[PDB]
Amino acid sequence: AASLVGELQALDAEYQNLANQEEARFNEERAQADAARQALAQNEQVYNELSQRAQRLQAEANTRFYKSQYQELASKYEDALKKLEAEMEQQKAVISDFEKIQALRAGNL
Repeated sequence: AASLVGELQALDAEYQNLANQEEARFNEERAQADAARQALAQNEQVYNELSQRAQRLQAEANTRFYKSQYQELASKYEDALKKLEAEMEQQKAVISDFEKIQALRAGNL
């Protein structure tokens, strides 16, 4: 009886602490998704600009005296655009994961 009462109060302390940690962790993940959204919007513009640049370099490389170097620079841009793309995919998964838990939470009530 007296033990049961202490058990209940302990379980309530556990409940409260768990709810607070779940909530703090959700807010932390929200802050990371918000940061991913901004970084991704900025990477998408860099990608577009750089992709166009790289495409022009490789195309026009023949009207250039420094042909070898224009072909080289275009190739280096392509490599870097592959990495940029990889980074954007990760940002997208961070955002996607957050939207998924956000939706699961909204369905709780």
